[PDB]
Parts: sequence; structure tokens; C-alpha cells
Amino acid sequence: MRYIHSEETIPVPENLKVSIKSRLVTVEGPRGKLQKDLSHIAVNFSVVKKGVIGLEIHHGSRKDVAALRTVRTIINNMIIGVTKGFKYKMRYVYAHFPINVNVEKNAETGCYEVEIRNFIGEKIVRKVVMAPGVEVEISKAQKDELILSGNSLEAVSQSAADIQQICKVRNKDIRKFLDGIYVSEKGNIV
Amino acid sequence: RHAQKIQMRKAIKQHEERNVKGTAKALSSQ
Amino acid sequence: PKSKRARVYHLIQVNKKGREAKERLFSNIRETIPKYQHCFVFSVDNMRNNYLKDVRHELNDCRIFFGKTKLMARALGTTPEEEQADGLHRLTRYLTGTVGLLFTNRDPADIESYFSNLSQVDFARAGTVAPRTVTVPTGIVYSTGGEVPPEHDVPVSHTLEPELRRLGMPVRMIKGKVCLGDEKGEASEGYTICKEGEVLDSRQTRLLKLFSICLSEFKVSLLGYWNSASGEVTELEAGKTRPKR
RNA sequence: CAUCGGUUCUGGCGGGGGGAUAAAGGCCCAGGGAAUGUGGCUCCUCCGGGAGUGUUAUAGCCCUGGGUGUAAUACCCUCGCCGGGACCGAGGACCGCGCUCUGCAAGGAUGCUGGCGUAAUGGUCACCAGCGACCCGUCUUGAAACACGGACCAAGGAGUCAA
RNA sequence: AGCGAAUGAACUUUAAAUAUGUAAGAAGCCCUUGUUACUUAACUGAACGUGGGCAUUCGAAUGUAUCGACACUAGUGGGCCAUUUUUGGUAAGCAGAACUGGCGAUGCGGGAUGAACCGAACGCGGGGUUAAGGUGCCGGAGUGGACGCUCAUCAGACACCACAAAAGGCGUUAGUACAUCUUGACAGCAGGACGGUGGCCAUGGAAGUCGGAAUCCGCUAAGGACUGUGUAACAACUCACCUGCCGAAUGUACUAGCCCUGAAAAUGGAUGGCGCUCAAGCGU
RNA sequence: CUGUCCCUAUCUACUAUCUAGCGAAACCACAGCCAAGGGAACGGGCUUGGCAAAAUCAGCGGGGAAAGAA
RNA sequence: GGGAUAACUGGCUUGUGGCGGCCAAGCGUAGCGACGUCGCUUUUUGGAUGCGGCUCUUCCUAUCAUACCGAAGCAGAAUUCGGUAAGCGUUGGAUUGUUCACCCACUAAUAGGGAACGUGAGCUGGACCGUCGUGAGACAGGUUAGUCCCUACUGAUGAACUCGUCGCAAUGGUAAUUCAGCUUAGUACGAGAGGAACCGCUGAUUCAGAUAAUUGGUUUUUG
RNA sequence: AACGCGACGAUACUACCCGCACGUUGUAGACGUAUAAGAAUAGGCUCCGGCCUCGUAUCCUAGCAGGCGAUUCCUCCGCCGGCCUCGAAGUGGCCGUCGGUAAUUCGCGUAUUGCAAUUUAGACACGCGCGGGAUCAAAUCCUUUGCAGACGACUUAGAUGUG
Repeated sequence: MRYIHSEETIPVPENLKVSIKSRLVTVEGPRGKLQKDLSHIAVNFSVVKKGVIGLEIHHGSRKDVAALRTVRTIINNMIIGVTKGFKYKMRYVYAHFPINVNVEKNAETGCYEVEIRNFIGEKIVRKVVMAPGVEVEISKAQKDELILSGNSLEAVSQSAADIQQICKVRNKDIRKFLDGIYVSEKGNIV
Repeated sequence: RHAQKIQMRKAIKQHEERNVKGTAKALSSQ
Repeated sequence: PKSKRARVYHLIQVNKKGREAKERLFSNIRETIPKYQHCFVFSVDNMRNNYLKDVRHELNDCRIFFGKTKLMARALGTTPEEEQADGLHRLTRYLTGTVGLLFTNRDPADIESYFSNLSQVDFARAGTVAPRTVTVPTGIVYSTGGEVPPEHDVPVSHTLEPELRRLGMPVRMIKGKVCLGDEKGEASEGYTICKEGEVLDSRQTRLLKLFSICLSEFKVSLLGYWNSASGEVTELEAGKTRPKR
């Protein structure tokens, strides 16, 4: 129908600064620095009040307004990440064979590697290299559980999904073999 | 899908009616 | 257009009331207004208001209304021109939020003595500040969460395992028994639901209700009453601050 | 190259007539309205602005009749006047129709000029280039298709005579 | 059309569309009386003749490039396709008549190609304008103008016959009908979701949810002798419904465009090829 | 043992690159690269695409051959 | 005996029967009407068939195995159904005139098709007349039809660019396949009987490209 | 790729390189054949003033097809040397020398090509002449080899030697 105008608003907190280029968005705060490109979506960014960013679209369709809402949520997700961060708590359960999860950080490539051993007694060691900027901890808070914290929600969730997918059973009974490493809680660090 | 939609529409009408509300085999067998 | 949700047609024996129940409420208020001398306005702020049946069974000889506040406000009449009695439109500002009416031929002194002696311990409900900190003991969890002595306690039903996990307790099934870590204790530390002096959320409220520990107090608070004979309102102490309409 | 005739393409200019003697529109004359409500004012934790109320006021607008006005312009139909280009020059004393009639654009091109006067123009072959283009005959059928004859060349080669 | 005209396709004042036979002047009609072997009761009728009437619009229009008679002479006796009308048949094919048109013996422009399609028919040349069909070069001419629609994991570029329907599409646009909403609509979040009653029969056990039948009352804001999860039974959760917060348009069924699928085999190939996406696709 | 098959042995017959010299015939419209389209189960020349480089030697297992229909 | 037709299907074919009733949005204002349901086929106790067969090239997928997935009381194992997938492979018997069905043996399995009216290439296993008849045929009675070259592919030379050496890589082809054994482990799992998998290791089958140390065969070494 | 390309060795003549005298030599076609940011297009450029639809812009453009001379000008071209730079199919900068040079102004010559006739003028390639420097090569046949083979073709070896 070619709606003439559509707008969305995103508030920012006092303790961050958001520098937005042509369509590059960089957000800085106590957690650190986070950058994302959104050049694939047509949108006009501007400031409406002291601490709200208004993103608008003109002469667009419902698909365009839907993209407007999606990019609104993405910007808000980056603001939330740079303020509070993200945290995914997993737990690994087993029946007779205990799973040995060893986490290490190498100076090279500045990333983390999680090595899983003795998953259903398998003699293969399963190594997952993580996305940059995610921290992995075997906490002494609960037994046989892991914490995956970070600043980028997409990286945190994709790393959690990668570990979950790599530790999966083959050619067995799902109802009978319950073992694996599974996401338990999702939230913010602070 | 056609069968399922006919079945669900008939079920909807039948349930509406019953919510509002509050021999050939014999011959062949003989 | 296309690309829309599919709403399920429920196989339900009860349909939406709408204007039938609306007019039944309207006529009920009209027939209730002249019968009884005093119309009290009470409030329930953040309670589960399930004890209204008990208070009704107590006040069999009085008629309490607790429905839609705007419907009741117009039914009593918010303006001087639609009022049954002169000043019920004064009462229709005390009728503001989660409030209700209570029609009596009884005496004030008795009725607020009753409502000051009435109080029942009930479940938390969202928004309340925790009066204490609850932490289930480390080990085999029971149906009480370490309030009743375990020696007189019963193990929790095993069918709540997915629900407790969804609410966020790192619990496991060991030999048919729900436990935190190991059956013999040790293993890990405990799980705290809510801490004292901290606003409690819906997840914590659900956990409290499932463990059947009550942390709030149900008490109906009277904002003000109306006497039809003298034709006068009486701001009750509470109504003073309550955001009037 | 200049002045003509015939056919033709194309650009511009000056008028006339018709609509509802266009409808609009400017400027005035009255009358009447409203709101996407101007100015006031009344509000609102106002970078800012909103909301309210009401009929010109410190913007305006709509609608109805009236004058300028036989206004202008658009569109359609018409009377002419200039400019640029292409192709063509059939006939060969006069006769005729005419005219703007010493003459003429009037029953068909003359006038002035330059270079060359020789392979320069023109022509023939071979090649290239762009475009076009089934292998002939016989026979059948409504028609194709099949089928048959065709290695090439020279000479001979088939509706004649008589009653 | 009407039956406020009568009567009741078989009714009518009137009258459609659609093709079609005949006639339209001196090659005339009458009227009038002479004859006849015909005829009549009869100079009475019919035929054969006389007189008159209009030679100018002489008896509609339009063309007319002449028409008629006789004698003689040569080649011809096939059909195929299609429109319309019409009779019959099948699951579908199809079969048979009538008229007309194209091909025969016909070149040329276009449909990329061509028996049947569209335009138009022909001496040799020059100039101009067109038809059908086209204007992104190949290819002459528009990356012309206006308003919209469509993104296809082998779209479409005219096939609309089939596949193919009361078909499947949480693809997209326009429209119609119905319904609810500041008496707060849809979605959501926080709560209620209660008592008789573990209602009757049956089961070892079955308390709303293994089974059979009815399904009531109160409390009401509302709650089903219960829509699902669950237990050996419970318990517990959840749905329906209801209240608070939020705040303004929603949601049910059809219809009409475009798009996808709506069935496909086997050497590598076809909107003519390239290629084309606010088109170089579709409608005006 | 066999009215069965195969192999080994023998015989019969046909089986043969280049140089010197000698030296035909069959057959021959003109040709000869493919794929789609060319209504008449028809293509070899036409449309539009793939492409496409002189002159030769050898091998050859493909095409240049077929119906006529109750 | 006469006439008409003289081939034929060609965006055909495939997976879900027909008949009658009920319902049936609609069209319509009686008639057509899909999907479902009910009745018949059809139930109260467990041989058919009357042109075949074999080798090789290429293609299809409507996938038999292999690879990866989704679902199943799928404990393990062995499986069943479905999906993407044609890269890779895809037997021998008994019986019968032949084939299929059933049954029996190895195997990972021992799938189905096209090469376009001539099922890619190769091989193998009558109708007319006449006589006499006709409740019926017969005739040693006659006549008669049966049509070494170009090109593709595989290799090998090659003038022009002065000869030669050393290279690049457009384009074209393309390759690996399956099974078994050790360890995992008599572990996971299982009442028991049974009983895997990833990592690691080693062989074998088919296919492909090479090779003559050795072994076997061949002999004009006529030694 | 036998009509795709590169590197290097040796290249007797012919002429290998160098300069001009050129050529009645060729060309799918000189006539100012002038012009390097990158990146984005719901942003970009900048000297940091501002600027951006617009390449209908910048450069260049006067002189017998462009003469001779003179006041004034240090501006713009060209050629050779040194230092450096450019490799994706190989160039540009600086300095220097030397040559030419309207930014202002002036005198002398243009005539006759007769009223137009392509204003024969550029580039690269190739060919004929000179005069300066430089060098004195290979392949095939023939014989031979067997790492090869139908014949060709291929690996080899013939000049004094580990022949």
C-alpha cells in the first residue's frame, strides 16, 4: 500500500555511547565495544530526544516495516549486551560414563577450546573452538555444569548451540540414552 | 489436507450445535 | 492478508458471556442498591482474592460485589444525573481500581472490626517484597523445601521435574527421586529462590506456590463506605492516600 | 549556384468561428458555512512540542448569486503567410484556359559558372563486403513425403506421309 | 413488455436478433365493346382485337467495364482445411449434411522456422505514406511517457485445450459480507479458575480426563459433573471463562488479479538466441 | 557309461604391412560436423545456436539400408 | 458381389473399483453437485502364463545395497516406514515349450526401465484364376508378388612463426569401491539369553595405472 | 589450444642494432582521436570556508597547413644525459643541458588554388637505399642406436673422445 511514513524508537542508557556510521553501528559501555553492520536494510537513523535514537522508513511496504522492527530489536540487543552481557548455563548429565569437559584458552587466536571426553564412553575427543569474546567456566556452584558468558548475544547463543549439537547421540534410543550437554538457563550477567 | 479441512469444519459445526444444545446392515445380516 | 496466526477453535462447553453477563451485573446492581443501607467500597491490591468465598459464607446476610470496576462505577452512576441515590456518584471516585462493593444492613463499627481482625497467610503473588530468604536444602528435595522438619516430611512428586527445571532449579532424577546434586548431600551448594528484602518475580512466585510456602498476607482494605439514609460518604483511613479516580 | 513547374516531408507566424459565447483564474460585490481550526486565549514533570476551545481577528479556505467580461487560455473546426530539405524536368515553332495583362510562376527547365576534355565518367571480368536464395525432371495425391532418372561431353534423337 | 389490456413456447396490444423466396412498367394495367366453333337462362363470361390514359420523375436506389440468340472448337469431372447453422455419439475422440471463405494455376511483408495464421496480390524504375507486425544491437525503429501488479530451487514473454478440482499455499495486492470494541476489541503479562461432589453404574484400583448415560444447583466476575499434561489412585499443572495493567482498531468467511505446487522419465538445447527483475514480464 | 559340452593334436580351406615395375572394377545429381524448430510418425540444403584452420597415414566395432498396416 | 474405411497414439501415460442412499458450499430458484459415511464384493476361530535368451556403450530414477537424515517399545542386536541422494556396484539354482509366482544357495545387494512404428551395437535359438464340387472341400491344374568411398570416433605425422631448450595452463576428461578382523569390550544396554558404536590399527573384494626381483606358463636361443 | 602465452641460448648470409631519404606499401577507417582517486548511493567530497541534480565540465584552442623581423615575457612544449622509479600483458618523476615558444603590441608577405571540388598532412607495421657499430649459426637428409616403432614419428650417437 506504500505507507508514507513508519518509525521506531530505541532508548539508550546513560552509561553507553552509540556511534552509528553509514550503516555501521558501534556501541561502547562498561562491558566493552561491539560493532555490527546493517547495510542490507534501508532505514534512516536520527536523534529525536537526548537519549533516544529514531529509525524511520518512508514509502515502504509491510516487509519494510517488519525489517524496521527487526533491526530495532537487534540494536536493542546490542545495547543490552554492552550494558549487562549475556550468560548461558548448561549442565551435562550421564548414566554410567562421566563426561570430562576441559576448557582452555590459547594465546594464539585468543579464543577458547572446549574438549569433551568420555561421552557415552566414546574414544573420540570432541573439540569445539569458540567464537571470539565468549568466556567458559566450570563453576564450583553446581556439579557437572558449565557457564558460557559474553557480550555478543549471537556469539554466545551460537557457541552454546554448537556445543549442544556436537554432543549428540547416534543410532541409539533417544528415550533410553538421556546423556548429553544441554542448555539450562539463559539470562544476563548483572 | 482437503480431507483434514472438511473434517475440522464438520467438527466445528457439530461442536457448535452440541454446545448450543443443553437398517441396511440388518437386512444384509439377516 | 495471508501470513497470519491460526487461532484454535476450542472444544469447550462454555462460550463467552459478554453482554448477557453485563446486563445481569447491571440489573443486579440496580436491585441491590435500594435493599441495603450501607455500601462499603473495599480494595484488594495484590492478593489472589480466593478467600472471597469464605468471607461471603461468613457474610451470608450481606452482598459483596467484586467485578469490573468501570462497569460497577457506571452502574452506581459516576455523575449526579444517573444516580440511584444522592452521593453514590461521590462513591464512584473511591471506586477506582482493584476494588469492590459490599452492601449491608449492619453497623460500621462491627464491619471494620471484622475486617481489621481478618487476615490470612497466602502465597506470595508477584510484586511483593520477600520478608525472608528461602533456600531448599542441598540433597533430596521434598514437598516442603526445608521448612517442615524432613523427618516428618514426604519426598516431592517426581512429575514436577520438568517444571522445576523450567523454573530454573538444577535438579536431577536419581533412582526415581528428585535431588540437587547427590542423594547423600554434599555435591553442590543449595538453591536460593528469593532473598529477603528483594522484589520477587513471577518465576519465584511459581516456585513458591509449587513448594507450597506462603509469604504474603491477604487482608481486604476498606477505602470508604456510603450510608444511604443520611446520604453521606465516609472516607475510610485507607482511602485517604489510595489514588482516587 | 539563382529563378521556376510537379510530387512530397517538415518548422514557425498572423487571424476567424464554437462550446456553459469553454470551464477555471485575478481583482472587486454581497450572502452563507465549516475545519487537516489562523489569531487570541485554557492547560500540559515542555531540548521540543502537543491537547483544549471556537468561525477571521496578528493565516486562510469552501460554497451561492453578481461586475470587470463579448477576459484569457485549453480543445475542435477553419482562412491565409513565411522558412528548410529530398526526388523528378516527361514534350519540343504558334494556337488553349487565364492572369498580378509593356509582361507572366498561365497546355511539362531555363539562366549564369567552374574543373576536366581523359580511362575523368561509363562498361566488362575476377575478388571482397552487406542482404536474399532447398537439386532439376517424372509420377501420385487435396496436398506433401517416399519412389524413379541424373558421372561428364560431342553428334543423332521422337505428332510425319497417304487414303 | 404487460397481465393497474383480455385470456392463460403452447397468453396476447405490440414486437426483438438472425438469415430468406417472390415482385418493382409501354417486355404495362385496367376499364370499353366487335368476333368466336368455348361457355352462359342472356351481349352473358373467357380468348382473339379496337379506343383511351402516361415518351417528361416512364412510375425505388446504386452501379453498368454492354446484354441477348444461334453455329462451332479445346482443356476440365479430383478434393483438403476452416467459420457459422444443423442431426447424432462417446469417458474423450468423432460422424453426417448446408452455405460461405482460403489452397489448387499465386509472387510479396509479417508470424525466428512452416500446406491451412495475419496484411496485401504482381510489367521496368524514382520519390512519399502505410497495413499486419515491431522499436535492448542480432534487426530498421523507444533502455519512450502514465498509473499499478509479480520474485518463480530452470517464472513470464499468449497455450489457456488438457493437466485441474468444492485442489493444496503462516506468498502478495484489491474488494464484499458478517461480527466485537474508551460499556477498554485482538495479542500479551499478574491472578482466580471455588462448594455440594471421591455426583450414578462398572473396575483390584478409575476422585472431571481406561470405560456407559445425563450433565444440576449455588457462588457469582467466572469456572465445563471438564479441553489437554500427569498419578496405581490422588495431588499438581493447564484449557475454556473471568478481573487488573496496557491502549485503538481488529478477525471470520468468501471473491478477484499475479506468484508456487497442482506429476515427471530417459544423447546436450532452447520465449529464435543472447539476455532481461521500479523489466527487455503482466493490464490499460 | 553317455543320443552332453569345452580344450589339446592332425588334416582340409580361406586368411598378408612397406618399396620397384604393372595396374582394374563396383559405384558416382551435387555434397557430406552436430543439437532444437521446420503441422502432412519427412530432412541434406532452410531458421538460430554450438562452433569452425592447410595437407595427409593407420584402425574401425557408428551413420550414409530397409517397413506399409489389418 | 458392391460401398465406405486404411494404420496407428502422439504435452498420451502413472496410486488409490464401480453402483445406490445420506450429507452437501454453491449454480439455480425442480435438476448438476466434490470429501466423507453406509450397503454389495465381504468372513463368530490361522498355480497363472501359451517369441525367448546372451554380451557391451550411454542415459533415467519410479533407490536393491552403500552415505547422511526423520519417525517407530526403536533396551542392545537385527530391523520397518519415510526423505535427500544415480557417486559406486547390482548372481547361481530347481521347475516349465518359455516366463513369472513359490521354494532353495552365495552376496553389501544380488532394483526397475529408455535408446523412441525397425525396442542403441553384436550373437543365438502366401493370393488370383479354372474344373469338379458344395449339408463338404479337393486338384503333381495354371499364373503370380518376395531389391568401397564420405563422415564421426580412436590413435600417428605435419608447412607457415629462424632453430633449440626450459616452462605457464584456457579448455576437455577424471576414480576409486565394498567387506572382514584386532582394540574399544564380553564394556554400554539387558531378568536372562545375548550384545554394539566413535578414535586408533590391519588385511581382503572389485575397479584402475604400472612392473619383471621372484614364481608359473610360452620356445626359431632351433642354445 | 597443432591460428593461447612467457623466459632463455645461438642467430652465417638475408641484413642484427642504430639515425634519416623515404616509400605512387599496408591497414573493419587520425583529423584536439587530450582527461587514472577509491568507496557509498536510506550518502559522499573538502583546503575544514564549505560543496554535491547537471562532463551543456576542465584542459587546450590566435600566427604562409601557420612566414621574416622587433619592444616585452620567464610561461609552456620537445630531445638527449644522471639519479631513481614502474612486472597484471612492464613506465613515469626529478634534475640538468640543448632546441623551439604572442602573455602585450607592431611592419613587411599572402593575391591568380580564378565562385566548391578529401584541407593527399596522424599512428603502427612492412619494404628500398645509405653510413656507424657487432657476430661469423643451425636444422634436415646420410650412417648408427632400441629406452621406440605398421610407415612416419621418438630416445640416441658420428668433428680426437671416459669416441
